[PDB]
Amino acid sequence: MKLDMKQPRKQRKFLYNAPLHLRGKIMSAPLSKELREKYGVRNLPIRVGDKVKVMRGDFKGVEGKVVEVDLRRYRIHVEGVTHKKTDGTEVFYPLHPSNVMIVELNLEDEKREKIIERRA
Amino acid sequence: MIRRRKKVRKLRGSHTHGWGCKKKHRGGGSKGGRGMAGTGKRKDQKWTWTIKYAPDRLGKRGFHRPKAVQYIPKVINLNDIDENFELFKDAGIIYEEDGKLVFDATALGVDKILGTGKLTRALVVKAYYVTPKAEEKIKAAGGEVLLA
Amino acid sequence: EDINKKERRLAIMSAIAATANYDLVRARGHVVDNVVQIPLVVTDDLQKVFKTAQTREIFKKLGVWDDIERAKKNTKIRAGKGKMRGRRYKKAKGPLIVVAKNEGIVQGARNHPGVDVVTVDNLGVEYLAPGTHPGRLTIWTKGAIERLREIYG
Amino acid sequence: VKRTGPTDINLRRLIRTLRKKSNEEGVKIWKDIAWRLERPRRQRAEVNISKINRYTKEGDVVIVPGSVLGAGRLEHKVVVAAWKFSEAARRKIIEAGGEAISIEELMERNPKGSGVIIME
RNA sequence: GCCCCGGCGAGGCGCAGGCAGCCGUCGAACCGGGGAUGCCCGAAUGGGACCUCCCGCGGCUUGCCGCACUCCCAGUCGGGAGGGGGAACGCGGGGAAUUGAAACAUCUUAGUACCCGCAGGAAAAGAAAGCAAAAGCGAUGCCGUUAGUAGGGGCGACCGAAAGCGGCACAGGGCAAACUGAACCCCGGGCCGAAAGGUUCGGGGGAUGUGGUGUUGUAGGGCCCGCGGAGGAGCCCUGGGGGCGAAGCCGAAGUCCGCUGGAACGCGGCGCCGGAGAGGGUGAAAGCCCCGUAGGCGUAAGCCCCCGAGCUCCUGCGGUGUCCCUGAGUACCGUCGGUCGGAUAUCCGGCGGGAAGCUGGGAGGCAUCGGCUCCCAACCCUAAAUACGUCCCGAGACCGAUAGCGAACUAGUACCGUGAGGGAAAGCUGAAAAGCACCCCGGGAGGGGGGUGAAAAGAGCCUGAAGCCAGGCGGCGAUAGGAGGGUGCG
RNA sequence: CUUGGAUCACGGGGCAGGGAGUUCACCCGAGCGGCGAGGUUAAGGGGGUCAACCCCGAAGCCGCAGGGAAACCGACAGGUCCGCAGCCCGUAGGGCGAGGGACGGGGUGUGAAAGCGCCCGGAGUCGCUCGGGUGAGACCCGAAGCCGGUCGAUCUAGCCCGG
RNA sequence: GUGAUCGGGUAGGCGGGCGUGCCGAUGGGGCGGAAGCCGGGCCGUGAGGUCCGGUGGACCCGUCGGUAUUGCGGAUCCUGCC
Repeated sequence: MKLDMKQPRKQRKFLYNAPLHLRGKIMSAPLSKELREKYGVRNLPIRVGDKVKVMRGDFKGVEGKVVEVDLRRYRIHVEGVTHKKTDGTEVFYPLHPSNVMIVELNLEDEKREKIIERRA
Repeated sequence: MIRRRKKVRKLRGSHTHGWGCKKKHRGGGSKGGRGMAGTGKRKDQKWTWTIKYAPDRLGKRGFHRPKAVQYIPKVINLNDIDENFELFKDAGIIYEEDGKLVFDATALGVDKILGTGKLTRALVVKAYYVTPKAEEKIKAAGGEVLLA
Repeated sequence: EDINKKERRLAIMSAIAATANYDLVRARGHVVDNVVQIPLVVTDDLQKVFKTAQTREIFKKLGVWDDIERAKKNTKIRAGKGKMRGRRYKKAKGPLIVVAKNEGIVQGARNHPGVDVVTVDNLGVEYLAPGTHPGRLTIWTKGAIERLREIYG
Repeated sequence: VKRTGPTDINLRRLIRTLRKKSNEEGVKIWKDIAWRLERPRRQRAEVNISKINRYTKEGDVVIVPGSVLGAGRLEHKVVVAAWKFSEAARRKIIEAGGEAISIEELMERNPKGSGVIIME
C-alpha cells in the first residue's frame, strides 16, 4: 500500500478507518529461521490454524495455536494464553501479531501458496 | 543587525501607555479633525500650522504646458568630457581623423554643452549648441568648435 | 526579509574561510582529533561512489566517522507541541561534501545522519553556518577548489 | 537613543590596539583616530581624491579614519591609509606612484605618527 | 439492501465492546467499474388542494400509454425546445443612507450595501473609419511600472487615468452587395460500405433569391482580355505497432547475551543493512517486530500517435477601362438628464433636425481655413496566457477542548418565537474487563468484610488545584475599642 | 477623576480560567551594515537534491545643475581671512592647519540699473530594526437615531359575508 | 580616583534585567520515575530561581541566536463553581 505522508494524523486516521481488505496485511507476523531457509520469506499475514510462539509479554515462550482473529481491533487469540476471572473461569488474553512468531504454517489453500511464490 | 525591543513590552504596567490623562486618546476631536481638516479655507483650527509650515498650499499659481509639446534636452559639461576621455575614445564618440582630436555630440545624443569645469586637452567639438564660457575655455585649451 | 547580492556573497566567503579554520570547527562541536588536515581536500574519485558501505569505509579512513556517530547520538526527541505536528526528532549536523559535479555521491552518502552533499555552483550560507554558527566540517574536492578559483563566491 | 558601537570585531580590535599604542609610545594621534572611528555610522567620514590632491603635497602622508572614494584626479604621489577603499581609488592612487595601505601598516611603519595628516 | 466483470485471499453482519443466530472456499465482506429496483410532495406538468392527500377523460388488451403553459418545424398524425437548482468567480440594468468635510446644502461615503434579470466551467473582450509624431508600431487579454503624475474639485476635504517602455501568451477567418440563376438545403423509408461516407422514392421549404464567386485602403473585388490549368489539405476504422492509464503487487537488515521493571521500545556489551536513519503502530524512549520509505512492476473500458484505410469540394498569373459594387433615421449638428480624471477637449440615453455614398468618406484634445500624416464605421465568429474554490492531493516559526470553524461528541442538533428569524452545552478506566466470586446487616439504593490488578484507576472512572463544608491536633478564649497591619521584647 | 478622598462622591460577596497600541500603504528621523559618482532590481526566465538554494534580468525610481508661471537661459574639482583637533619648532609661546566659520567671484528670475531672492567649490543610494505622523474598525467597550429589503390584523382598530 | 557642590517624586522621556509559548543550532536529563500539585529549606534589593519530602505516572530543561493571540485586582467586564 502507498503510504507517503509525513503527517501523524493522516497516518493514524488511515490506520483507524482502513478498509477490511488491507487490515490482514497490517496483521502480518514474522517467520522462524527454520521456515525462512525453506520458503525464502520473512513475513506473512496471519491465519487461523497456524502455530505460534510468543516472543514478547508475560506469556513469553508459550507455544500455541491461533483460534480467532479480530481485524476491527487488530488482535488475535492463542490457545494456552488465558487469565482467570474472580469467578474462576478462564478467558483469552488478546495479542498483537508483532509479538508473535509463526512456527508451523497452515497450507491447504492455493492463494496462500500463490502469496509465497509471489514473494519468493 | 541591531535588533532592539518594542516598548509596549515595557509599557506593560503603565496604565496609560504614554498618553497622559485618561481622556486624551479617544477619537477625532483628539486630533482636531480627520485629515487636513481645519487648514484655513473654511475653518481655522490649524491655520497657525499652515502659516508657519505649509504656505503656498492653498490657491493657484500658473499653468502647465502639454507633454506632447514638452521636449527636454540632454546636457553635458566639460568636466564630464574630460573625466570620461578614455571610454568615449575606446568606443565610438571620438574620431581621431586628420589631426588634433574630434568630439562628437552623440554620447547620449545631446544638444547643449555647458561651461562648468576646466578642460585640459585641445579638441574640435561638433554639436548643435555650445555656450560662450565653454567656447572660451576650449579656445584657451587650444581647440576649436564648429557648429553643425 | 530582503538582502543584497554583495552582502550575501561576502557572508558566503567569510563562511568558507571560517570552515577552513581549526579552532572554529572544534568550537562548533565537531570531533576533529583524528581528522588529518582541516581543510580536507580529496580526489575527484569521490564523485562516483554510490554505496553507503563504501562511503562508511572512506570516512573511517579520513577521520569523520566519529562526527557522524556524534550526529547520530545527539539526535533526540523534542519538547513541545511540535510532536503533534510531526517535527520531532531534533536532528544534529554532521559534515559537508562539496562537489563540482555529482556522479553518484549523493545516492552514496545521503542517508548517513547529519551529512549533506552539495555542488559549488549552488552554495549557500545555511550549509556552512547552521544556526548562525560557522565552522562546519567540510570536505572539498580538487574540482571544487578549482571552480572557486574562478567564481570567487 | 543608545549609541552602540561598530559591529565589526576587527574595527573594535583596531580601536583597542590604537588606544594601547598611544599609551605605549606617548602620543595622541592614535587615540584621536580611535574616537573618530567610534563615531556614529550615519556620520562617518567620506573623503575624495579631489580633496586629497587639493590639500596634499608631493610626498605627504595621509590618514583617513573612514572611506576614500574616487571622484577627481591625483596629480602627485601620496601614501594614504584608510579603513575602506574603492576599486577606482586604488587604481588612481597606485597610478601616480602612491600607496594605499591600512592603519595597522601605518602604525608598523611609523609608531610616533610624525608628519601624518588627518583628513576627516 | 439485489445482479455481472475484475482485484485481495479468510473471515464477515455501519457509529456500537450485547443475546440468539445466518452468510462464506461453487471465492465472501472490502475495493474499482458497470447494471436493476427506486413510495409521495417538489420545475411538478391531465385537474384540484385549511394540512406531502384527493378527483378524473380517451385508446388497447386487473394491466398499460397519452392528455400543463408559452413556442419552432409540420399539419389533421407526429417530431422537438424552454421552465427549476448551483459557495465564490462572471455579463447586463436599478440604486440609498450612516459617515467625512471637526456645522452643512455642491462634493464624499458610492456606481457602494441591497434589489431585478441572464450564462458557464471559465465568462467577457478581440483582428484598427486605432496609436502616434520629422521616427515609426502593428488584434485582444493579464503582471510590473508609468503615478498619487496629466488632470478634476465649496480649487476645499479629497478624487484620479492612459499611451509608451519591460515581460506572460500568440492566430486569424466569415457575411451583405456587385456578377450568375435552382446548378441548393432538410425529414422519413429503401439498396451499397466495417464505418467516414456515397445512390434512388415520397414530402417540407426556396424567384420577396436556396447554391456558387467575393470581403478591402496612397484601395479591394466583379465584368472584359489575354497566358497558365498542385485544393489536396483533411474524415473513418475491417486493420498492423507504441505510449499514457483503476482497484492492486515486490521491497534490505537483531526480536543475540546480562540487569531494572507488571511489560523493554530503557541501561550496559557484541553485531548487521543502507538508492531505504521520512512518518506511525506494537504492554515505556525502536534504522534492523509489523505497516511502510528509497526504488521498481502491474492494470479493464476509454483517450492518443506512426503507418495502412477507403472517402470529400471550389479554383491560379499578368494587362486594361468616361462600366459596376463596397452596411442610414446611421455619421453629424443643437438641446435636456446621467455619468467620467475628461477640463470650451469623456462615454451612455431621450427629444427636434439630418448627409455624401469611390472624382467618395473619417481622425489628428475650443471652433474654423489651408497643408501633411494615419485609417475605411454604422453585420458576424474566434483558442492560449486570467479569476474562483460548495471539492481533492499535499504541506505548516498556526490552535490544542472557556482555544480552533457556530459544531473534536446521535450540531445548524436540542431549545426559543405566529412568523421573518435566533441558537447552546457536552473529549480521556486499564496492557488486558481481568467490569468485583462468595459471606453478614438492611424494605431497598446501599454499607462492611473478602477478592482481581503493577497500581482502585471502581464506570458518580487519567491528573484531581482554589473558594466552600465537616472532624481531629495545636494556640487564644465570657471587664472588653479599632481598616484587622508595623517595630520591639516575651 | 478631582485644587482637594476615611468620606454621608463613584466602582468594590469569594475562587479559577479568558481579557485591551495590531496590520498595510505613504512621509520625517535614528542605531547598525553593503556598494559608492553611482546605487538598486520588479514582474519574470533558466538550473537544481525542487515553496529553502544558485545564476541572469536595470524597464523604471532616486542621485550627479539649478533658476523661472512659462518661453528660455545656463555656474568656484579653491582666489583671501579667522581658526578647534592633530602635527613641527621649541619652553610660556610661535608656525602650517583637513573638518568649522566669514569674505570674495559666478548662474538665473525681477528690474534702465544698482541691488535683493533661490542656487553653485562631488555623496548618495540599497537594506534590517526601532520611535513617530496621516489614512484605513486602527488600544478595548457604550448610544439615541438615519437608510434598505422582507414578516405580521390568533392581541387590538375598522369594514364586508354567513350565524 | 573624585563626589560639602550625587541618592524624594504625578504626567512624561531614557537605560538594564525577570518570566511565558514556538522555530534553527548546540549541550544535557528521564519508568532506578518527566511534566503538574501540596508543604517546606536556601540564594536573590526585586521580578523570581533552585533543592528536600510527599502525590503522580511520560516527557522535559539549559546557553546562543530569531519569532509571538507574550505577564491582570478592577472594565455596574465575560464564563463556570461555591
